[PDB]
Amino acid sequence: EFLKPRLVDIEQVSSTHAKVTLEPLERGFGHTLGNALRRILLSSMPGCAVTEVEIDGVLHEYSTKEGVQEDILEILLNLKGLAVRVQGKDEVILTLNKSGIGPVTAADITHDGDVEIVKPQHVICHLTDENASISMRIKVQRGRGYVPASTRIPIGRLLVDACYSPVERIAYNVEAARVEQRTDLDKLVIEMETNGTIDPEEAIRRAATILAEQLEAFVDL
Amino acid sequence: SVTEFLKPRLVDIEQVSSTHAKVTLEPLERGFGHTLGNALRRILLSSMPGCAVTEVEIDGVLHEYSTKEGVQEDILEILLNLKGLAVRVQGKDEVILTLNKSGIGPVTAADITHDGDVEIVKPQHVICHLTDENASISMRIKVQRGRGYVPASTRRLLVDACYSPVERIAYNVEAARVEQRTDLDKLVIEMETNGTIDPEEAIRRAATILAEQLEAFV
Amino acid sequence: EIKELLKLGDLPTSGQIRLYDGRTGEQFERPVTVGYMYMLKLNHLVDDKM
Amino acid sequence: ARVTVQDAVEKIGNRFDLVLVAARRARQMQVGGKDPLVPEENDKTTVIALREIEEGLINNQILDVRERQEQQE
Amino acid sequence: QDVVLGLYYMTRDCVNAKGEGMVLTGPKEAERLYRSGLASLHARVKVRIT
Amino acid sequence: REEAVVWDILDEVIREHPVLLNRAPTLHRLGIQAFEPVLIEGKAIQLHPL
Amino acid sequence: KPLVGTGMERAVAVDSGVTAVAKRGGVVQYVDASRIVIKVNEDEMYPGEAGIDIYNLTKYTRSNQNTCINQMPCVSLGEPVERGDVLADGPSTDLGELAL
Repeated sequence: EFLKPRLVDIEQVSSTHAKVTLEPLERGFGHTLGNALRRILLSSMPGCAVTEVEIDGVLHEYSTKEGVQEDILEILLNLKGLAVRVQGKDEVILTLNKSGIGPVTAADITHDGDVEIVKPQHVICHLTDENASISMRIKVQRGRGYVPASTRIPIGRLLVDACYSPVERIAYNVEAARVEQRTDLDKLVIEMETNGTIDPEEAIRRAATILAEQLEAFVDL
Repeated sequence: SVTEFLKPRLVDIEQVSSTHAKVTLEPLERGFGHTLGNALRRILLSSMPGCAVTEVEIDGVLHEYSTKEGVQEDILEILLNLKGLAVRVQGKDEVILTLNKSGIGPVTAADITHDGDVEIVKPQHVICHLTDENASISMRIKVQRGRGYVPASTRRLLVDACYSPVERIAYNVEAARVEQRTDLDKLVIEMETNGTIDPEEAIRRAATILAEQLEAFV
Repeated sequence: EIKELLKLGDLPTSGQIRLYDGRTGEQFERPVTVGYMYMLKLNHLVDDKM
Repeated sequence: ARVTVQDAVEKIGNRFDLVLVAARRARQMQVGGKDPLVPEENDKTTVIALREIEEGLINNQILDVRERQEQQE
Repeated sequence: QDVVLGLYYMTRDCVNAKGEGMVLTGPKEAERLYRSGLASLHARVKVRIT
Repeated sequence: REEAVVWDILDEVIREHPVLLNRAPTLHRLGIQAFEPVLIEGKAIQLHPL
Repeated sequence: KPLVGTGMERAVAVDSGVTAVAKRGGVVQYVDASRIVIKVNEDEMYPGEAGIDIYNLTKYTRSNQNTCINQMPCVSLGEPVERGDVLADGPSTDLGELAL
C-alpha cells in the first residue's frame, strides 16, 4: 500500500558537500526518515583519522624543535584536522619529509596507492631556517565517533585525539513533489557536509543499512 | 570493528492488562534509543492502517446542535461514543451498518446489526442511554479503512476518524551499563491499543513499515 | 546600531531564529535567542575538588 | 525496592520503635540463621525486615515470644 | 523555576489556536492530537473526564 | 587494578544502602538527607532538583 | 579574540609583561618558536655598536597558580616591524590583544 523511496540524483556543489534528493514519500515520512538518517549520519559513520605521531627530534609534545615556527603542540593540532582515506587495510603509516624555507603542506607526504589525500593545500608546519629538516611518521586508523587519547591507552610517540566522523553538519528539508496524479507526495532533500573522505551515496546507504539492521530486532518481537 | 553495533539483548514485555503493555529494550548504542523511539511513535500515531467510523446518519436530528426526544444525554456524547467504537473489517474498504433500538435500556455495541465481515471487539461499549419506553432510535454507521488521524474539520454528521489502532504511545530513555560502558541507552515503550490488536503485534507492524521504506537502500 | 549591523548580514533583525529539536526533529513552538557569547573557564576544576 | 515507610510507621506506634524492632529483626536475620518470612527479591536485610513489619507478621511482642520460645530450649 | 514555567505554559488558554472547538473522547486523545500536530498545546476544547 | 567483576560487586553492594548528603552550612534539619545512590560516571554528585 | 570587546584589550595586553615588545624597529631576519632576531632599521642605530636585537621567549614555564606560561611568535619572516609592536603574544593573548 505504501510507496518505495529511492535515490534520484546526487547534486554535487563542491568537493566537500553535496545534496541528495529522494523518491516521493508518503505523508508522515518526510520528517520520520529525515531525522533518523540525520541522527545516524551525525552519530556513527566510519572515519580514517590520525592517531599517533612520531617526530624524530622531539621527546614530548611540550618541547620545541629548532627551525620550526610552530610549537609541537600546534603541529599536533594541525595534524589532527587532516583528511585522508584508505582502501586496503584499516591502519597505515604515512611518512613526511621536507627541507628548506617554506610551508610544509600535506602534499609532501608519500603517495602510496591506497592512501589518498583530499586536501593537498593543508598546512602542517612552517620551516623558517635555511637548512632545517622535519621527518615524522604519521599513523592513521579507522574507527567511529570520537575516541579521546586519554582512554584508549616508548617515549617518542605522541598521542593525538581521534575525531573519526567525516560528516561535519547535516541538514534536510521536505518539499512538495509532483508525480502521477498524487498531490500528497513529497521528496526529502538532504544537504550534507563532508570533510571530503566519504561519498554521499555510500554514506546514505550505510545509514539506511544500520537503521534496518537495528529495526530487525523489533520486527522479530 | 566499524560495521557491527550493539543489538538489544533483554526484551521484557509486561502485559499489565489486555490492551496495555510495556516493552523494554536493553542495551542500545548511545543516541539510538531516541531515533528508534521517535520513528516508531511517529509511524504509529499517523501512518498505521486501520478501519474506523467516519460519519453517521441520524433520522431524528439533521444538525450537530439538535435535540432528540427520549434520550437523557445529548447528541455530542452519542457522537463521542460512536467515535470511540472499535471495529475491525477485513477486505471491505467501506461498510454501512444499521442500528435499531427501542424502549428503556442502555444501548450496547452488541445490538448493532452487522454482517459477518464486520466484527466489534467490545460489545459491552455503551453507545447511548435511552430512558423512555416509547422511544425508538435508528442510526446508519459508515466504517471506512484509512491511515492516521483525520479531523472532522479537514473533511449526515461527520465523525472524527480514528483509523490508527493505537490509543497512547510514549517512550522513555534511560542509562544502561554494559561492562565498563555506562553511556548506552535503554528504551522503554509503553503502549495501549483500542482493542483491535494486542500491543505486542502492533509495534511489529510499525517496524515492518519502516523496513519497507528502506528496501531500495540496503 | 545592532539592528543595522544585523540587517547588513543575512540575519533577522529581532535576533531570534527558529531552531529545531535535535532528538525529535520537531520545531520549537517559539523562536529562541541564538548568538555568539564569550565564555571563560574559571579556575575551579571538579577534578581538583572531588 | 522500598521507597517509603508509611505502612510500617502506621503498623507500629511510632517511628523509633519501628526502627528498633526492624534493627533487631534484621540482626537476627543477618548474623545467623533466621530465614526471612517473606520471599526476598534480591533486597538488603534492612529492607526485607521492614516489609515483614508492614505485613503485620512481625512486631515487638512477636519477636519477644519467639525469642522466649527459642531460649526455652 | 523551570518546572513552574513549563506547567504555566501548558495550562494557559489562547483565544484562537490550531484545532479549536473540537470535542475529544478523553485525556488520552488530547495527547495524540498534540503530538500529531493537529491541535495546539493550548486550544479551548471539550473533553470527557472521569 | 579495577577489574570488571569489581564493578558488578559494587553495583550489588549499593542496592539499598543509603548515604547521607550534607551541605555546609546546615542551618536546619533538612540540610542532612539520606538518599539511595546511583552509580554514574563523571566526578560530580548528581542531585534531584526538587 | 573576543568578538565584542572594549578597546582596552590592547592596553592590558601590552602593559602587562606577557607580550614581547620590540625596543627598536626593523625587519624580522629570523623567526623561530623560541627566539626572534630583529635587524634594526638604519635610522635607529646608535653611532657605535649597531648590532641587532634578540628576544628569547619563555616556553612552558610554571606560573604561580600552576598554570602554563607560554609565548608564541606572531610575525612572519622578512616582515617589517616598528617600536612598540608585539612580536610574540604570551598566555591569553591573540595578536597583542587580551583574550581570556
